[PDB]
Amino acid sequence: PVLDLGALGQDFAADPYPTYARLRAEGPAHRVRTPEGDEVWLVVGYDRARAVLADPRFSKDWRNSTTPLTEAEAALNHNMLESDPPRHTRLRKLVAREFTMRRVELLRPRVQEIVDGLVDAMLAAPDGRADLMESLAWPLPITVISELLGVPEPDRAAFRVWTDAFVFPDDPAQAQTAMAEMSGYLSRLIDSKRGQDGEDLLSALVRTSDEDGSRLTSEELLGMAFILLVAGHETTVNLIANGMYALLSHPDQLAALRADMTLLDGAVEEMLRYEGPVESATYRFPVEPVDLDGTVIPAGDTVLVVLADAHRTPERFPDPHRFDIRRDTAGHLAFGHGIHFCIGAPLARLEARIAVRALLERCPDLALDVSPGELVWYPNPMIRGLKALPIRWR
Ligand code: HEM
Ligand SMILES: C[As](C)(=O)[O-]
Repeated sequence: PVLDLGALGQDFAADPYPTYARLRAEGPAHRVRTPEGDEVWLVVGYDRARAVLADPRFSKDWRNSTTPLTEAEAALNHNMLESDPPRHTRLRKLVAREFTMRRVELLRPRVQEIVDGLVDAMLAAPDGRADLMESLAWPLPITVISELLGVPEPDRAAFRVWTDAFVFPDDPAQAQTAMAEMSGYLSRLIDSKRGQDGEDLLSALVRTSDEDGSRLTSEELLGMAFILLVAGHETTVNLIANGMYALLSHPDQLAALRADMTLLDGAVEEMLRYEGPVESATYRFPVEPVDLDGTVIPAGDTVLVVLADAHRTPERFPDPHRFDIRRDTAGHLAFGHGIHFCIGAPLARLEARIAVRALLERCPDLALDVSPGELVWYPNPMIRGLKALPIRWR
């Protein structure tokens, strides 16, 4: 049959893992209906999930999908995430050097500065309470990626409104309106860099496209700007929030990290394994019918790799539901796997490591200001993210 995820209510949004684990027990592939009404396939189980992410039979070119793209969706579709070789190879080569570890390490001073200033403005609240989402989890990633690509400061507020319509559309028409508004603005921002001799990443991409349209088309230029700004911000925002929630709702681990701050990098890794921002990888389409343990997914269907279930598979991560910052986290799929492995992983780790360190080093007696049952999770089956994260200190 077809399992409707919308009928499971907020209980699925708050804790989807028992539902995924129930499906993994009976097989790897399952037809489900998303809470928004889409019939997709769910791929569960760590071994199957890791394999499907790197399987060329599961394509990312929407030309291989039977699902139609709206005009607004198609306008931002020409990006590396929604591509197979050789288009994916060509597009990622354009910006790969900008996101290496050695190049991202050069941003560490500025990242620390952005974090230090946001922590200051948070600690200036008189009642000693704040929403960590609004005060640090959102401002930090959007500021870093905006300075890298050259988005003016007055333009960054509308990006939260737009991605708020992506992750949680009050009505599907609002997400479409946000996509057209973003597509129009990005085209205006691209045009504004032309001939201005800017040295930001978008200015370099505009010049690259103007010099040789075959290396980077104007649609691919728009798509590149789109994917770099959206895929960077949203996931990093939720990683900071999901991870601080994990530390504050597991006080023994917070104390262990406070005792030995060399476990910081391992704690962030387990943050990604325990409550990674990506619940399911982006849409994949089989170019031919694929047989998964007697279950045959037809060509062109929408396949969702449930990364969250892969991280709760006990044969790969023993005691999966335990948040252990000393755990062996090697081989998690939080950043994906294969040719589409997150190009922003070094930058995201740098942002998360500095943010978590600054919060703990500056604010002892930091605490969650609500009960874990009071937190609200977004009903998006693709995103594991909170509406807010109330905290208090001193
Ligand atoms: C919390 C941190 C992050 C997480 C968990 C994350 C997660 C992911 C995942 C799972 C994928 C592969 C999706 C798929 O296979 O369906 C991906 C791809 C991608 N991510 Fe991220 N990401 C993060 C940070 C970033 C940042 C900061 C940037 C931008 C600077 C970024 C840009 C991209 C791009 C461009 C791709 C497409 C790569 C390609 O197709 O080769 N990500 N990310
Ligand atoms: C800074 As603009 C894209 O509104 O010209």
